[PDB]
Amino acid sequence: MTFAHEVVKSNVKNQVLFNGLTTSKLRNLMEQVNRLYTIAFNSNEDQLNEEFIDELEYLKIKFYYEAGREKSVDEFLKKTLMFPIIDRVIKKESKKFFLDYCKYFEALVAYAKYYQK
Amino acid sequence: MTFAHEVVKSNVKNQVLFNGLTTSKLRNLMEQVNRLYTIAFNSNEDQLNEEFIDELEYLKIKFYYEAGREKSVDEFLKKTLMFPIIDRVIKKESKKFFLDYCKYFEALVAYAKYYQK
Amino acid sequence: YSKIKISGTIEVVTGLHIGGGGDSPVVRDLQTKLPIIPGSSIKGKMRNLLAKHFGLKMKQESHNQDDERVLRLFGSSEKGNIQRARLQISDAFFSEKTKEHFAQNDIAYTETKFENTINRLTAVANPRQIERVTRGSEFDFVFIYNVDEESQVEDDFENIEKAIHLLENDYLGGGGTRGNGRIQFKDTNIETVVGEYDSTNLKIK
Amino acid sequence: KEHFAQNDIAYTETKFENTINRLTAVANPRQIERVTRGSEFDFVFIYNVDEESQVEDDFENIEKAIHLLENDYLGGGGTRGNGRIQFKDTNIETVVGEYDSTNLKIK
Amino acid sequence: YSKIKISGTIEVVTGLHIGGGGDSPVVRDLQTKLPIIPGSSIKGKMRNLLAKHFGLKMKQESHNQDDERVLRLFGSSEKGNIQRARLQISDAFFSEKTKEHFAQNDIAYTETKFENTINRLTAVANPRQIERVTRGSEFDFVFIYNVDEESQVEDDFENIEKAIHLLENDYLGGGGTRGNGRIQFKDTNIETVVGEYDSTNLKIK
Amino acid sequence: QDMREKGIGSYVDREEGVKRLGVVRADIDNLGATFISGIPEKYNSISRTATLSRQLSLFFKYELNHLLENYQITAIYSGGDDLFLIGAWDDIIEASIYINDKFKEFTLDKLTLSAGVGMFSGKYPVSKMAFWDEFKKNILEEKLLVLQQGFSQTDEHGKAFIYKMLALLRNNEAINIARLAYLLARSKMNEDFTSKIFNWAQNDKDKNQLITALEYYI
RNA sequence: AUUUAUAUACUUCGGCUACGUGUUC
RNA sequence: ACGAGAACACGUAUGCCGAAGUAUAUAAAU
Ligand SMILES: Nc1ncnc2c1ncn2[C@@H]1O[C@H](COP(=O)(O)OP(=O)(O)OP(=O)(O)O)[C@@H](O)[C@H]1O
Repeated sequence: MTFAHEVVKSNVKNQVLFNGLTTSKLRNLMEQVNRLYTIAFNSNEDQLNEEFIDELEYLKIKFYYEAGREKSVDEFLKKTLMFPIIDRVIKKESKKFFLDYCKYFEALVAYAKYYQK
Repeated sequence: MTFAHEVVKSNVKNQVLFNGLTTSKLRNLMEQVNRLYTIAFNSNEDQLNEEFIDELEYLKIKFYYEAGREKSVDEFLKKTLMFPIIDRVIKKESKKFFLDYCKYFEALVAYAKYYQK
Repeated sequence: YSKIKISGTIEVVTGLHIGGGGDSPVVRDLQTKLPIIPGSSIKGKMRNLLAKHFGLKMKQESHNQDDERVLRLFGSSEKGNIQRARLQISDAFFSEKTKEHFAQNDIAYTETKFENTINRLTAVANPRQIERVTRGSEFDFVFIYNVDEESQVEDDFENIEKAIHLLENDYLGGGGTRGNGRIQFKDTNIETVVGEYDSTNLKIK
Repeated sequence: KEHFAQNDIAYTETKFENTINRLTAVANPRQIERVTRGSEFDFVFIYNVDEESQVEDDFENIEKAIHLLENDYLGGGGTRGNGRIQFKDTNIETVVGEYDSTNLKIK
Repeated sequence: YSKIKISGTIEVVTGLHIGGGGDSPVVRDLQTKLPIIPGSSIKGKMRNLLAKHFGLKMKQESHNQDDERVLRLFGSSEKGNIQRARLQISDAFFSEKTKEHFAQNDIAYTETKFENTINRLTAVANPRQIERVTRGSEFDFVFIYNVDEESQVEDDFENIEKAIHLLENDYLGGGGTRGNGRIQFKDTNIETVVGEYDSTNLKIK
Repeated sequence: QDMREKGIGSYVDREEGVKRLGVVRADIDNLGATFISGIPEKYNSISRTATLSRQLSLFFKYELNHLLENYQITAIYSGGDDLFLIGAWDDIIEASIYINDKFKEFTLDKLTLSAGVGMFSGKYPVSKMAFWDEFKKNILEEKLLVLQQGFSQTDEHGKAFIYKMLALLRNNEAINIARLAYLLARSKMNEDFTSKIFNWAQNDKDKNQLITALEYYI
């Protein structure tokens, strides 16, 4: 959807990335999404498991906590709108859309990785 | 179109290949294109599938990320202009032209393979 | 004069690789871009196994002559006492129900499992990738049997049952000794499509 | 022709085959050319009624012949799995004379 | 003529990484999406080990031609000779008891151990994610023994049981030198599936 | 080994190529003037016309017999201005070229030959069986020799590979050319052979010569 | 709590439609 | 009352045979 690419280009300010965000600040983040990526890729049906719903809730927990730690993490998590998309994934109970979100976050990660000091 | 052959000959500098590029640096690359090659060769109509559009987007993801990792990969991906041709393929939604791009990249791979230390 | 039709489905127990195109692709219908099981392959394996079951001698190895029953069922028309074939094998096509299943569950029609080669005294590896129809897929086949004579029918169907039973414990395609290409038969139907001969007493497992 | 041109399909396939030498088990290859599956051919039959009292029997016989042909093969290697055909879109039209050809059937 | 069925289960004692398809995943089916042991790997391991356990010359090492019993048991047929493999080694499938065990114990079907690359005198680390089949997994396997000559069944099964033993004391798969790939064989059953050969006095450990 | 005359199968049963037959017909194109016009205005005597006629007769009635001695071919109609030879496909072509050159020597490159050679299956009614420098230098000598050396040095490439070559070459489309580029990349010949073949295929005249030569190969 | 993110080698090698048979009574 | 009339380029046989997705480099420093 590459709107992530557009926002990342809009976030290279005069240089800094998201005003002090580094890819290693994202460690716990992509680790959680990849762990969920595995547990979901194992599943068969698109109808999500309900401990999987619990795991998505726990992921939102990690989001709110990372945002609490750092201001740059807060800015990143707010502008690029992780938060409504997680909410709608929780509301939808669809696996394929979960992987769509996964590729979304991975796109953010890769593009930022190439877009650095 | 063999302009790939011309650029590869222009890229044998005094010897090195693309200033430190090796065919095994291309592993993930040709693996992705071949995987897409299979999924597309299975299709019937030339009008591309839209998860196929998503897959092309994911391929562009792999492109920037590989470019981010290595400088030689960046030089290769920039000069030989993978990037506009992927953009126009995404814009065109045509299968036969997708296979045309596929044999393009395979031509690059083979010629480079014969064009080595 | 009558004809007996045999219908059924062939399920791939493991990866089947006919692959007559030679990378190393598989034969495909050019109307639907699908992998197929050519009938002549099935009939050749039935021939070979059934001949090996009965007498197969050195002098018999020489000429591709074989036991009178096998020749009778599959036809020779090569020297002297020629016998027109009584049994006609047809090709197998990738069925519609498996179309529906692989479409609904988004399952690829052909894996590309890589293999290697460790030669000795160098231990240097050499890679390759081959294509094989995915597990569990089914193909539909049809047989037609001619009755040029009345009394022999029971014996010919006994031999057919034996041939099928042997073939179920063997392989089609290639690399069979290496794991590929095991099948099993199921959902068989026997009906007299033309003529006036009953077939309610005839069974092939 | 229109369908295959639209879908970019070759008119004629080429299947590869072999044969196994007994006591030797070395395969010698084989190449055969085969008309693509699903093609349609156009056919015309002309029947000349010279005896009135025979047309029903003759058409019954020709239906039987079509029936057997549908359950058999044309061309070569029929026992090997090729040549099976099918008949569709058959009409019966009288074109010379005044014989009704609406009660005659061929399936 | 007859066929003999060798059936059993393989359990997995340490990690298993066949990785034929390759962060670097393992070979997995696409009908049900569980990992499998390709029969090609089984055959390669068995052939190489049983061949090396008897003689192996450098000229023997040259071009994959080995002593007469392996060339009989597994088949070569290139050196102007007639010989087909007398074992049909198939693929291995992650059995149903394992399905239910891990499903009702909520234990994953595969771990993911992380690796590192500590460079000498540089102490800079290079990460690595790798995936492996978990411990305690069990697969089911089948071997089919064709009986070509009556008088060599006993000796061939002695060689087969030696192969199984030596494999039990060796690894399977990839990276075996770093501690993943140990297997063990149990629950072997021998049955005659086609014919009139007796399978009573015959045992495999 | 048998002095008795044999049938048409004695030439059909050659295993060095397809079991077929070759036939050649030749007429002196510039013959009507030669007997009529002759040598103009100074040597159109009855004596010199007689000499010309007899020399042509001797060539078309003796030299052919000695020339044919190294070919699996049988002389049928010879004499006048008509030459009819029948035999193996390769031998017919080689003898046609060789006799063309020898005739160009005998007439000192003053008279030329018009000829046509076809291929037909064995025991076809011989009645209906019957009803230059570029071909030698470029096709038979250069491209044919290149292809023969390449196919002899690299194995596994039989009529199937050459027939795929033919399918790509006969249908003159750029897609076939790219496919042929990939096919030559996959082929296991010396890179010189592959480069020369591809560049021949890229020229219309050179692609036609190449297809002719490789068709001759089979 | 702070940097990597799979890395270089090999991406199918060997060995290339035979017989009844063409035509007439 | 057409150099016409009868007449299945047809019958037997496969893509097989052998090959392990391998072989190296500790999730570390303050
Ligand atoms: N040795 C010879 N001496 C005298 N006359 C000859 C001789 N050989 C052939 N001729 C005559 O020369 C004539 C050539 O006419 P013909 O139509 O056969 O060939 P042509 O006119 O050269 O044909 P084209 O020009 O199409 O090649 C013949 O009528 C023939 O009688």
